[PDB]
Formats: sequence, structure tokens, C-alpha cells
Amino acid sequence: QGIKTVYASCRYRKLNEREIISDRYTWLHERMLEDEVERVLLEQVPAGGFDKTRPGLLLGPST
Amino acid sequence: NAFSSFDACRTGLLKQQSAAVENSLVRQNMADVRAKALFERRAVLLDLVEGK
Repeated sequence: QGIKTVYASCRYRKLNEREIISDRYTWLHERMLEDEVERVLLEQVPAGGFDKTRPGLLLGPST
Repeated sequence: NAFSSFDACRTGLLKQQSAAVENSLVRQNMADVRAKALFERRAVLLDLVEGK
């Protein structure tokens, strides 16, 4: 049991390392996909950007 | 076929908002005009009031 426990400790250490790095690579993958989506979205912004002073849609009178 | 229904519901909501704004504006203006007229009526009745 002591031999098995030593071997298991080594294996679990390596596995923890691999699991951490795997989760962080998955995180980075998702963030890179988000960045790609944002990069495509920024092409749809009109020239000169948005008029942040006014409302985009004016949906009624102001008398 | 789905985007048509979506756009329809969308424009319906927009029309609802516009109509709501218009009706609220009209009601507000009517109420304010009525209040002003009542105020002038009160003014003349206070000019006519009598006693001490």
C-alpha cells in the first residue's frame, strides 16, 4: 500500500498539473473565439462610430 | 419564415411605444390645460369672494 500510495501521489501531482493547464487552454480557446467574434462585429460599426449623444431609435414625438 | 414573424412582433412593439408616447403626451397636455383653466376660475372667484 505504501508503494501504491507513492506512485499514486506522483500520478496525481502530474494529473493536477495537466488538468490545470487543460482548463486554462480551454479558457483561452473560448476567449480567442470571443475575440474573433468581436473583431468581426467591429466591422459592422459605421464610419465615425456611434452617435452616443442621441438615441439610436427615436420612437415618439417630443412636443 | 421565422424572421418575418420576429420582425413583425418587433415593429409591433415599436408601434406600441410610439402610440404610448403620443397618448401620454396628449393626456398630459389636456390635464395641464384643464388645471390652468381651473386656476384662472379660482382666481376670478377669489377676486369675487366677500367676507373677512
